[PDB]
Amino acid sequence: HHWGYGKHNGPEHWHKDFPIAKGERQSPVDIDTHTAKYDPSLKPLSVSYDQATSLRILNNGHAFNVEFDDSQDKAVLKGGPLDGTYRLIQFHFHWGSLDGQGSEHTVDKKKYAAELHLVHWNTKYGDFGKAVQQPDGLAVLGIFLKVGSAKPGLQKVVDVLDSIKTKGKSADFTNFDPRGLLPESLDYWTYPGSLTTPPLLECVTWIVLKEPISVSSEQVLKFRKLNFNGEGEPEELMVDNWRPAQPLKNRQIKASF
Ligand SMILES: NS(=O)(=O)/N=C1/NCCS1
Ligand SMILES: [Zn+2]
Repeated sequence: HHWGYGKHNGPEHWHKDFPIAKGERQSPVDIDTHTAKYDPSLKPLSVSYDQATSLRILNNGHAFNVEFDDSQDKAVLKGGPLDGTYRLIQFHFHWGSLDGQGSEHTVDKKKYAAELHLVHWNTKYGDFGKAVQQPDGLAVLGIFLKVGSAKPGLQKVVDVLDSIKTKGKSADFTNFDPRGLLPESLDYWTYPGSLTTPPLLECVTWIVLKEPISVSSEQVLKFRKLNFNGEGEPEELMVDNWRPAQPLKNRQIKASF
C-alpha cells in the first residue's frame, strides 16, 4: 500500500507514513498576490543551464524525471533568495486530467494545467542526499504551464514518453536543453517550503515564476497517456499527480518584482 494520488493512498493519507505532511513549512501553497511583498534584498536570479547534461528519463510511478549529470558544476541556479550555488539534478512535472487543474502551487486560487519543477541541491552539502537533511538544502524552480500554443522545446520530451509508458521504465535521454522550457521573464515569488511528494522534507527554497509557459493541447494529452501502473498491470492513467495547497502557517511569500 504505498503512497500515490488515489482515494485510498492520496495526499489526505500521506501523513500516516509521513507525519511531516502536517508540518510547519509544507508545499505547495496558494500564492496570494496581494499579500506577497516585494523584497528589495533579493539579488538578481541567475539560471545558468548552458552546459546542462541530461542523461535519462524515467517513469517512477508518480511522474517522469529527466535526470542530469550533476557530478560537476554545470547547470546551476544562483542569486535571488539563494546563498551560494545550487546544482540541477532533475526536472519533472505535475499535471491534471483536464486543462483546468494540475498545478500544485496556485495563484490567487487559480490552478494551471501543469507545473514544471526543476530540482537543485545546494553544493555546500556535497550531494543531494546530504542536502535533504538541511533546511536550505534544495531550491526548486517552479514554472506554470497553460494550454495554448505549443512549446517547441518541450517536444523532445513529449516524443519519448511512448517508451516509458509504465512504472519503472527508463530511456536514454541525452542533450536535452532545459533552457527551452523557460518563459521570457524571470519574475518570481519565493518562500520556504518542502518537497511536495513523500517524504515531504522541509528543505526547499521555492522559486515560482510568475510567467507561465504555453504548451499545446496535444503536448499535455501525451502526458496524460502515461501510466501509474507497471507493465502488464491494469491501466491507471498518470493524471492528477498534484498535491493541493497546504496551510501557509508562519510564512511570508516575497516577490522579486
Ligand atoms: N515535487 S517536488 O519536486 O517537491 N518533490 C520532490 N521529491 C523528490 C525530490 S523532488
Ligand atoms: Zn514536483
